[PDB]
Amino acid sequence: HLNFLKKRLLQQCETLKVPPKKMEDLTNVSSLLNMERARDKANEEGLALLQEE
Amino acid sequence: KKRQRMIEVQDELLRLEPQLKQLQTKYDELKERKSSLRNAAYFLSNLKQLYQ
Repeated sequence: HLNFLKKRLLQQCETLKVPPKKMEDLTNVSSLLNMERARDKANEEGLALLQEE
Repeated sequence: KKRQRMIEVQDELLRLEPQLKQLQTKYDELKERKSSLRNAAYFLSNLKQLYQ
C-alpha cells in the first residue's frame, strides 16, 4: 500500500505544474545563507570602515 | 557609492594639501618683510637724526 502511495505521489508531482521560478537544491541553500550572512557582515564591517575614514 | 565617495574625498584632500603650504610661507615671508622694513625705517630715521 505504501509503495502504491509513493508511486501515485511520484506521478502527481511529475505531472504538477509550476511557473518558471528557479528553486535551488534543498540541502545546500541553508549553507549558502550562512555564507551570505557572513558576506553581509564583512560588507557591513568594510562599509563602517569606509564611513569611518 | 562609498567607493566613489572615497574617490572624491581623497581627490579633494590631495588638492587642498599643497594649498596650505604656499599660503603659509607667503604669510611668514610677508610678516618677516614687514617687521624688517619697519625696523629699517626706524634705524634710517634715527641715523638721519644723529647725522643732523
